[PDB]
Amino acid sequence: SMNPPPPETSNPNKPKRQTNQLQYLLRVVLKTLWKHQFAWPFQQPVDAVKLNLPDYYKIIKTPMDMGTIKKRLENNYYWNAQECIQDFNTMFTNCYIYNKPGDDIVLMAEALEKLFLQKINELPT
Ligand SMILES: O=C(Nc1cc(-c2csc(=O)[nH]2)cc(S(=O)(=O)NC2CCCC2)c1)C1CC1
Repeated sequence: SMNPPPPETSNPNKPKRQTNQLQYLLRVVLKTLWKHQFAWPFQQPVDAVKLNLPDYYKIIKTPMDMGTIKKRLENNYYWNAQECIQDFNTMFTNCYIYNKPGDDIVLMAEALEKLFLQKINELPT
């Protein structure tokens, strides 16, 4: 397929954890970003067949999206907040990598990344 399987949202080999910061990442950070007007391209894995981006996964080797992040948070997949934050950063950087400066999709990611940074500036103790 043009599409690889989506990133795992569970892994029985990997230990689970719940922290105040991870709870906040789901309840506040993810769920607020999700409602932003520019969130829609990032709410699910890129479907290269649907979107006619046959080279997407030829270029992007560590795909990530907020649908996956949401499911990971719901499943207590992450060890800590930093691990989850890394997934958001991978999502943004993928967008900058696959596209180019000034593209509409990049303007969208830029705005979401700013809002994301505002929200993770302070996490609960
Ligand atoms: O996701 C959707 N559409 C969609 C997503 C992308 C995209 C997500 S991550 C990335 O790098 N690109 C891109 C497109 S596009 O080819 O049609 N370009 C558009 C997107 C915004 C500005 C130009 C579409 C719908 C939710 C499933």
